[PDB]
Amino acid sequence: MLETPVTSAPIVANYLSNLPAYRTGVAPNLRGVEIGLAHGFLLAGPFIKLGPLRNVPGAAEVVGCMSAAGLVLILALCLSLYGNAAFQSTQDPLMSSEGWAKFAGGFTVGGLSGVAWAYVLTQV
Amino acid sequence: AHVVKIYDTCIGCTQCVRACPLDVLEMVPWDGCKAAQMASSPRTEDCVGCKRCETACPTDFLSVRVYLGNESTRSLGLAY
Amino acid sequence: KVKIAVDRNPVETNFEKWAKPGHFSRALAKGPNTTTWIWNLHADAHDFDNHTSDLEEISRKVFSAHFGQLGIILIWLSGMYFHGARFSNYEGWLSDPTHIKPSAQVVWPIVGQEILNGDVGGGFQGIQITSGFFQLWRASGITSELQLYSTAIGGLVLAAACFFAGWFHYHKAAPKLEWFQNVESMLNHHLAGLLGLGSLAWAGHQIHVSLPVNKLLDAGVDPKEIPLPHEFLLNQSIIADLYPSFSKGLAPFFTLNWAEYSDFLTFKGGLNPVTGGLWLSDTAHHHLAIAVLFLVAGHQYRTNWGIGHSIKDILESHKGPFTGNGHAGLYEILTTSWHAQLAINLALFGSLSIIVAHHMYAMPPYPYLATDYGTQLSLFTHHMWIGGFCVVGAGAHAAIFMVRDYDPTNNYNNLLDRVIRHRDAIISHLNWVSIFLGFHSFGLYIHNDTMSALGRPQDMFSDTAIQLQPVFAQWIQNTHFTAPQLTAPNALAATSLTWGGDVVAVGGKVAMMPIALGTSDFLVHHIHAFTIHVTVLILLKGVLFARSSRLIPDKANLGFRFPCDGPGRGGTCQVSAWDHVFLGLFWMYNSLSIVIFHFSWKMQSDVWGTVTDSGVSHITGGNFAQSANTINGWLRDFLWAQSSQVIQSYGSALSAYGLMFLGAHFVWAFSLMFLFSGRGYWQELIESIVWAHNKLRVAPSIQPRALSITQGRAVGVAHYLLGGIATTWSFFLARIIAVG
Amino acid sequence: DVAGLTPCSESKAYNKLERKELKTLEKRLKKYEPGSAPYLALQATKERTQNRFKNYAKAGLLCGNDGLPHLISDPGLALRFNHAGEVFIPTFGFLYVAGYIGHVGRQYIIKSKEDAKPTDKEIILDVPLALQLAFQGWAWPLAAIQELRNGSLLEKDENITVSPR
Amino acid sequence: MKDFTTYLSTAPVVGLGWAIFTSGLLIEINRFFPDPLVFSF
Amino acid sequence: FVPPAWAPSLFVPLTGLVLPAIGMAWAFTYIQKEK
Amino acid sequence: PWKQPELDPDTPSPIFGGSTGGLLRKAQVEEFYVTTWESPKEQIFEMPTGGAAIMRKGPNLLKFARKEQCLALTTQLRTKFKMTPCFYRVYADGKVEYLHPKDGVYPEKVNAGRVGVNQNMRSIGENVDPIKVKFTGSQPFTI
Amino acid sequence: GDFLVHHAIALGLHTTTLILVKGALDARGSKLMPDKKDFGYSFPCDGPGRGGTCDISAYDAFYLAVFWMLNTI
Ligand code: CLA
Ligand code: CLA
Ligand code: CLA
Ligand code: CLA
Ligand SMILES: CC1=C(/C=C/C(C)=C/C=C/C(C)=C\C=C\C=C(C)\C=C\C=C(C)\C=C\C2=C(C)CCCC2(C)C)C(C)(C)CCC1
Ligand SMILES: CC1=C(C/C=C(\C)CCC[C@H](C)CCC[C@H](C)CCCC(C)C)C(=O)c2ccccc2C1=O
Ligand code: SF4
Repeated sequence: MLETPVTSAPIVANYLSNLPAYRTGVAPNLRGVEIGLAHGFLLAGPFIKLGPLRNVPGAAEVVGCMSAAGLVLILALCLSLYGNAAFQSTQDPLMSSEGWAKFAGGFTVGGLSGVAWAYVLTQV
Repeated sequence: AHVVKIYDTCIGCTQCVRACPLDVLEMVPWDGCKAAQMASSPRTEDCVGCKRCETACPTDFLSVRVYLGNESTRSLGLAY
Repeated sequence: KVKIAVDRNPVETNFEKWAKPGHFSRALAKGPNTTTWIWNLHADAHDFDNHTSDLEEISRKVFSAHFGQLGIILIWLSGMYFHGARFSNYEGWLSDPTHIKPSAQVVWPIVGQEILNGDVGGGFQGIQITSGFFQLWRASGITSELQLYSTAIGGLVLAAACFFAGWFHYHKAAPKLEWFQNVESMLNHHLAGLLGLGSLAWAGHQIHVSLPVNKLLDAGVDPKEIPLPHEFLLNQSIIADLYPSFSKGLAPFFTLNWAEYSDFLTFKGGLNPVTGGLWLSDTAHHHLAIAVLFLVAGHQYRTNWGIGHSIKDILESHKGPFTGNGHAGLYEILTTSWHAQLAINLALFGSLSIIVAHHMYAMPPYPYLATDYGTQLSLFTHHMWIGGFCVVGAGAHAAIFMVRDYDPTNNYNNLLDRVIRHRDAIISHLNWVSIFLGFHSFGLYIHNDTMSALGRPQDMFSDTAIQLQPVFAQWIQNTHFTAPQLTAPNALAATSLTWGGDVVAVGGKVAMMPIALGTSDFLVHHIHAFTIHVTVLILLKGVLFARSSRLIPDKANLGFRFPCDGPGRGGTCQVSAWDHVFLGLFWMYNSLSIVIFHFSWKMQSDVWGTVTDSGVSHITGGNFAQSANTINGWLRDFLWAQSSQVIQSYGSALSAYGLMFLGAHFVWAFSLMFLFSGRGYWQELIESIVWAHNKLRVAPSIQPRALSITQGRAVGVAHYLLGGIATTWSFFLARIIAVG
Repeated sequence: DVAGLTPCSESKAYNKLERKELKTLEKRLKKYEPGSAPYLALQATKERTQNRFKNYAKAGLLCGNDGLPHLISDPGLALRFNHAGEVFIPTFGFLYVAGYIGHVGRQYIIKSKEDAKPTDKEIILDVPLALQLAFQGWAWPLAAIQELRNGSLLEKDENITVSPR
Repeated sequence: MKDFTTYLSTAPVVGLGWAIFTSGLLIEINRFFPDPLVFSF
Repeated sequence: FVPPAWAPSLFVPLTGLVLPAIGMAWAFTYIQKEK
Repeated sequence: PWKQPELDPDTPSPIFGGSTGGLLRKAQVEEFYVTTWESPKEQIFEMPTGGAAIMRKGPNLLKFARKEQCLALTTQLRTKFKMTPCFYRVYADGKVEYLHPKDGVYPEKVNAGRVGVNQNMRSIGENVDPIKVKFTGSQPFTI
Repeated sequence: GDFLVHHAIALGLHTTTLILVKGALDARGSKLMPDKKDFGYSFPCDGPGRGGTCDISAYDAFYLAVFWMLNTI
């Protein structure tokens, strides 16, 4: 109820409007793909930096990439669990059960694609 | 929700209803007391079990008793 | 407009109310029937807001109580001076301050406690004092015990005068409410007279008395052969020989040629190499400048002569567009509510005490103060704890003001109303900040401990593996080391030795030296910030949710100090603002305990020690760079490596520290039964004891009852704080006296 | 020579402990001139230590393997080895004093209840009455057993406040 | 006088008087009988 | 009889990662199971 | 009272800014409570969900998420200004329930029209032991 | 020293016994709560009324006796 200049800013409003979570202009698969790509690309960062094999060149990036892929898979499993255990009962298709399942599938597809993209960028 | 039970030792002093912060008790006509009033709980589903009515009871032991159990959204005092 | 308003004899000095214990409140006026009355007698004694609804009587009681506390303080100071006059070796300490320990408390040989009178040196036996009173008296020019005797007698006389003044200003001539409400006159007189005039008087004492005595003491002459301060005051030849500018005789002051005063009003920032303290000329010019600034500031507010500033006009004028009524109703709040002023005074007093502790360990403003490691450690810890207690009492009395003296009519769209209106966002953001700080500090410590126990020293957050150096603190240290070089060219050296430079030592013991900052220092500083943030969150949640909340909408009607609202809504135990302060007291204790542990370890490892030809050999050998990064390092290299002096102190003069350590452990453990448990168990136990005494017909007329839940929480937190404080006190003092 | 222990006078560790204490007291004493108050204080401490060590010996006290005296608590065994003055006589004396306290408190509780507002007398003590009961408690066991005999010491279970079952 | 006497007749004041009396008695006994342990006449 | 040498390399990650993960998944579905 | 009043959503809210402890998502998922009163003049009162507001000269309507907040506001208005307000409960589907003045005379009175329910006609302490009522689902105080 | 620590053990055992038998004997009723049988074995309190009634169930007596047992062992 308490409106604030930062919450009601038009720049903030249009920045949150075109986000994949609040766009409401596409299938949940595309939003999940974008979410997985972005979050996997950022999550690969701390893993290629400070892992136990960070002193060993070459293998550090590979180990961090598989750790990021495992974290992405764990997040996808928790997303699927939340979708199955949250929307099991009675206009946005994301809030639906199978819509959230498709969102989770897009999320894991985007996560592995972003992990592979981060591996390519670190190799180059 | 919780269970509010009122016994015949009540003197109809209306202190429990004034101490109630959720409007659970009420005063009904009676003949077993000098004040001709008896406490009732027609809205026990809204009681949270705060035991504020028991503090205001002037009689020895308690003429009104609150027993907790089977908490709900109204009984847990949740605004969410 | 501003004038003295005094009623003549409103209260008669009669002992008829001393016979009745419960008289200030109508609840206790009926007499006692249970034992919880007695505690209620000792709990609502100073609750003057509950005794009467009249602000004038409350203000008169506050004035009288302040006079009584000043009388008590002056009695304590006079007793300290008397103990220094008679049962002390101050004259022996003046001959050789680097070899005779300061002692001012002597015990009576009764049951074997005469072993506590240790060999402090100078042919004296007593307890090694850590108050630093010897260094304060040396900084004040006190030489003989006659001056200490005169100071003690004057302190007793002024204490009696203040005690009679309290009696007079309450019973005989009681000021009215309009007299107390003149905040502009109070501020002007306090800035100009209480602070500025006292600063000028102390500056004049330093110029005319303390500086020549300190200069002659640093010259190495006999203190008995030092001329008396009145000889410096009257005869100008000695003061001209010691300082040629005194030969002018007040000429440069009234001719604006103040540079001629540069010989005895210096700017040589740093430590005196002769004594390891601050330069007395620097302190003289400092107190003179402070006096000038405060006399300037004391002519700011308008009282009776047209010119000046109006506090209400200033507060109402400072209103922005993002705040609505900016500082609108605060003038009426602070002129009618004693508790808001109490919160402000306690917060600023505690913060200033913390500042005093930090800037006193940094610059020792006393001759032969830094050499006495125990005095510096005790003073830092004492001011630290007093500041913490004051800043938690600030939150307590702010919550009391929120419950009692808050009026929604005067606060519609002002700043207090908007703070209440977004208190949930405030508490949520503070909770997130506290959680993030605790994670990225304590989890870092746990990470270091795990990777140490897993045999991965390269995976640790240490000074050798992962360099999380404090680049901002190091940059500030480097900039302040170059402060006399470019930005303050009139200073002879740096303002303190902590920024950098060389090592100043007195008598073979290091007085001050540069302090290096590493990853462990960053970790403990962020830990301290986290603990302060959590305590701030607790006290702010107590203050802002004191009136109402989503859980309890009518918390204001329940009062400030209530135990609970029953087990309803899942349970409302410890929901009051008083319980919030009771919870935050432990967090303040934990924060300040970690702070003083960091101070003691850091100054024992990287500051204190001895100075030989090879270099500076510290007390602990500088293990803080390699041991402070893990919890096990504090467990072993700080708590187990030290505290061996406390446990081996038996049979020596330090054995009282070990006994006090054991008693403090006992009180800390005994507090937990009041912190845990409840009231019904002890009530039924008391019922069984009542049956036992009724069998023998020895049941008291006053019915024994268990302590109240609020009372039990208060007893638990008080015994817990006392036990922890005395444990740290005994451990610190024994360790710093035996090896220091 | 009970419990496999030796008397303090016959023991060697007792004399060794006394010698060590005298040695450290003399080491503390040697740092002060004889014409100083700490010298007289340490001399008085040494004299008190010597007097205490002499009084602990030749008094029946015995120590085992450490020179620290031991106390025998069983009556009869302490009676036939002159160890009754260790704990047996002090426990009787403490029982006498504790009965004095209990009798004085009982007399003040009973004697301040037959008046209006007994809690006022409980909170503001009748000092002459308290002193009179203080000086009248020298025969506490006689009055206690007499109150037991006449039944006024104990209350019946009908007038006693009792918790529900 | 009688009001001050009743103030002195209050429980903390008489407890304080008992405290000084008992403490002084025990301290003087310990001083004039230095460190006894066993009752030996 | 004697387990192979790779048994600590397989059973420990199974009962430390996989088995607790499937247990928490089953428990989470059981907690939020609605009619 | 004689006739149960019907709430009006078009009644003006009291003059107030933004509240942080206001209605949460439960207001659009579960029931929420609405308090109405009749102010003869404009004055400043203190809400239980935040700071202070100003009521309008006329009907005044406020919304809360808890019945305890509604009764706290009701008793504050009755003790401070003798306002006699009344609050309804509105569910997610729009069902309106009359809550505080069930007979319109407030529960402090009697009105000789309320039937006392949940009243045990035996004295407290005369209830049977829990061993007497075992494996039956009936509590000793529920008989 | 063995004698003193044995008496400490006796103190711990007797105190834990005191707490546990006070919880068991006053389980179904007491003067502060005559109807303690109707509230079950593990109930929090009766509220702040009658001076305060927290930790009045026999479960709370057991939970304090756990602390005392831990100290004794
Ligand atoms: C420049 C004049 C002056 C001075 C020096 C003071 C000094 C003081 N005031 Mg005061 N005040 C003044 C004017 C002054 N006041 C005016 C004009 C008003 C009315 C608007 C007040 C209203 C006021 C209140 C309401 C309170 C004080 C209090 C205090 C004390 C603060 C505690 C402290 O710092 O301890 C410093 C202590 C010392 C330095 C020890 C020596 C103290 C000596 C005896 C005081 C001498 C100064 C005195 C004002 C001279 C006039 C009195 C004369 C008739 C004998 C302090 C003694 C507090 C208090 O009650 O404390 C008792 C308090 O609550 N002041
Ligand atoms: C509060 C602080 C303070 C005090 C008390 C003093 C006091 C003194 N200083 Mg110092 N001084 C100070 C601050 C202070 N100064 C500061 C800040 C500086 C700046 C660097 C100096 C720099 C300085 C220098 C360089 C020298 C002094 C000197 C002096 C003396 C000369 C006094 C004088 O002529 O002043 C003016 C004094 C008066 C006008 C007297 C006041 C009026 C009297 C009291 C009226 C009495 C009337 C009364 C009713 C009648 C008597 C009553 C009786 C019959 C019962 C004096 C002892 C000089 C010195 O020691 O040589 C003697 C000297 O060389 N001082
Ligand atoms: C500037 C100083 C100052 C002043 C003037 C006040 C004034 C007041 N406070 Mg505040 N307070 C302060 C500082 C101050 N406080 C600080 C620093 C804290 C934090 C510790 C608090 C915490 C606090 C709370 C939590 C409460 C108050 C309350 C009160 C009121 C009554 C106090 C009372 O009756 O106590 C009477 C005196 C006592 C109860 C004695 C206390 C003794 C303590 C517990 C133990 C002392 C230990 C001692 C150091 C060592 C003993 C060892 C032993 C072996 C002898 C009064 C308005 C109360 C109130 O109702 O406010 C309106 C209240 O609830 N204050
Ligand atoms: C050492 C014991 C301990 C710990 C860990 C905590 C932890 C916490 N308390 Mg505290 N508290 C304690 C004792 C402790 N408390 C005591 C004794 C009291 C009584 C005075 C309180 C009183 C108290 C109050 C009054 C408040 C807290 C708050 C908090 C929270 C602050 C979060 C934070 O900054 O750190 C983050 C948490 C940690 C660093 C925990 C350390 C454990 C590791 C490092 C985390 C990861 C573990 C592991 C890797 C994951 C395992 C996964 C799986 C196997 C389980 C957090 C939950 C505040 C709150 O609610 O939040 C702001 C608050 O208001 N507590
Ligand atoms: C010899 C001896 C011993 C032993 C002992 C014994 C064995 C005992 C027993 C005992 C017993 C077995 C007892 C019983 C009892 C019972 C009862 C039942 C009681 C009662 C009591 C009473 C009742 C009291 C009272 C009182 C009071 C408290 C107060 C007032 C006074 C009077 C006294 C009255 C020993 C070795 C240890 C030590 C040494 C010595
Ligand atoms: C133990 C305990 C009690 C019982 C404690 C009581 C009744 C207080 C007892 C105080 C005593 C009477 C103080 C005086 C003790 C001595 C008799 C005085 C000193 C004697 C020597 C000088 C000889 C509570 O009432 C309680 C309430 C709420 C939370 C926790 C607890 C709690 O833990
Ligand atoms: S009585 Fe005790 S346990 Fe019960 S709500 Fe109050 S504080 Fe909590």
